[PDB]
Amino acid sequence: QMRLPSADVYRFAEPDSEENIIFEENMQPKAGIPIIKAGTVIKLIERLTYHMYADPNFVRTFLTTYRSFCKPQELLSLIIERFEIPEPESAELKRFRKEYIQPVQLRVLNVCRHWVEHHFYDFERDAYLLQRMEEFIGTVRGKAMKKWVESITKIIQRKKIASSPPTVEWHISRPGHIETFDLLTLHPIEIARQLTLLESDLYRAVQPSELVGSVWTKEDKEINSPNLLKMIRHTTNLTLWFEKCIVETENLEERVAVVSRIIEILQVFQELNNFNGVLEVVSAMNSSPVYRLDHTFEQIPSRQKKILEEAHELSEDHYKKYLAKLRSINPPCVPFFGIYLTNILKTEEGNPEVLKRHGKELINFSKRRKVAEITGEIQQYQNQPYCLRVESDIKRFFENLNPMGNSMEKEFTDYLFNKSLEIEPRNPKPLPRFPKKYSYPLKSPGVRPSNP
Amino acid sequence: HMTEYKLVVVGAGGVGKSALTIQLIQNHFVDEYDPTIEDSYRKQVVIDGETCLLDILDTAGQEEYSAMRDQYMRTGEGFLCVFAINNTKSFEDIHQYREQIKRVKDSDDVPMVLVGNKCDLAARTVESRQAQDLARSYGIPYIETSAKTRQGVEDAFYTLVREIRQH
Ligand SMILES: Brc1ccc(CN2CCCC2)cc1
Ligand SMILES: Brc1ccc2cc[nH]c2c1
Repeated sequence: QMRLPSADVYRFAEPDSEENIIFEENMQPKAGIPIIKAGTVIKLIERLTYHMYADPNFVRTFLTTYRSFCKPQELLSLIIERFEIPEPESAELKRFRKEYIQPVQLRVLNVCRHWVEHHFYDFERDAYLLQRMEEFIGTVRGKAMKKWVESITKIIQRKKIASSPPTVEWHISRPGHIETFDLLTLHPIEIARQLTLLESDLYRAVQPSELVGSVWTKEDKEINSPNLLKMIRHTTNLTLWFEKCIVETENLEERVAVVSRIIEILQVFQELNNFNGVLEVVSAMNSSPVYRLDHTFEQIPSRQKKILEEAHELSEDHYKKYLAKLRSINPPCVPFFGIYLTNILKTEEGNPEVLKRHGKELINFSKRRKVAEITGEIQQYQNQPYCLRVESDIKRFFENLNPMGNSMEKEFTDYLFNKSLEIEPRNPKPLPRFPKKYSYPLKSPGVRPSNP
Repeated sequence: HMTEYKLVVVGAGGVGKSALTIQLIQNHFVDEYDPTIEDSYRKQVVIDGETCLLDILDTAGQEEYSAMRDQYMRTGEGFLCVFAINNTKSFEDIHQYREQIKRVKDSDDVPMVLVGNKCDLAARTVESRQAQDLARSYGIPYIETSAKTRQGVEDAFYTLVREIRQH
């Protein structure tokens, strides 16, 4: 057993106890390291830079979630304090330098490296935090550390700077004829592909900084969760566009064609593993103005009814089937973000920030690990892109969709419902007839590609 | 087979509406919650002597997916319409939620309760009499709950089951 300095000269030398650190009964599966349940910030910083072993999962978890219990400015100070190890008050001293000082000092530099590499937003948002980090990194001397100091400096400067896919499908609208682009004129395969690309990019731009601390639900959500909000708004927008397409097609035969085409787009979203796209369609079909359109549903081909019913069933029983299906597939995919949002919020709200042991407050770290596990799952689906070519005009059409126009939510929502009542009145009012609005053929080109 | 009641929690986001269900499900002396399992949204209870199962849907965090409300609401037999006693906008939003439930269920009489939640130690802006008058205009019960103490939580849910049984 080694001789570490006094707690009066070095706070991280204080021994472990029930009053400053507690563990879970299990160990890290692949590493054999104990799982920290809670501890004081001093003890969490000690274990973040432990001398006996490296702890990458704890470092990653810590750096993703520490802001709920410690400020960036306070963490930097704590790690600068950790690095400045005093010699205790020879054989004993030479062992202390090789078994405690060199390992700990290398561990703080590794934390510095991970911080700047994966969580640079703390430095972007506080230029003094970066000034202090460079001051610290500039004071670090040693041949062992020159390698790690140089690599950090390279990351800071980099951060301060800032086979064949298938053939694009065309139906009635021809390339460049953006004025005619619509639900029934664009090829259903290409709608689904171009929407999958938009929705994949939106999904991939959401960072853990927008999710940790449930900040997308708070007063400053527009500042802190902009990419997430753009993603949800695209989704909401597409659902409303589908509902609008349906209820604004007053002629029954044409409305059946519209619904049937949306089911084809859904079928292609299923092929592409775009679960956000799938649920955009299911949400439109389950909306009040669409769900009540029984005369339209009855006229839908039996194969398309079953396609829709199975998609609808993915949401039943708290997304039981959706969850099973997401686990079974491999990337690329576009998950539905909402489940993660509810899980992160409930983890944060349903667990205390602190645990108390013998009257002493311990930061509840397990709560944070649980949140970092959810953000890690989000990230595992953000690495792989799709092998699909972008069509800049179709992409721009879907980016600029605005079914609501200048109307507010309620006004538009009521207009959709009143259109529903008009086109298919409540029983016993008989079904009226309405004139056709489309001057092009309603027949679909199908969901199988046109060329090999 | 015992009766299963499919309950839906609705209300404004950002005002701790999730505490209602979390406090119900988690044992009165347990604070370790995992929302990623079945037992987190299902609870076997005895109400007025009759044992039953409560399946509770709370989509807290998904408020911006506004076009998914109808889908989520149609899953329910009974609704808890939640507002925060310190957020007047969340109270004023209730009328919209109720009207949407009525449209989704296609009924003027849907089993429903109004829940005023005390989510923190910030100042109350909605007096109990305001909420009691609103609940009376809708013809439904009003229950106040405390997020810190668990007071009123069981009463809110049990009252809703009674509203379904007496429908
Ligand atoms: Br278009 C359309 C119209 C109606 C519905 C909902 N129905 C409820 C029972 C069968 C489907 C979906 C799509
Ligand atoms: Br969307 C939808 C909702 C319910 C059912 C039942 C059969 N097909 C469905 C589609």
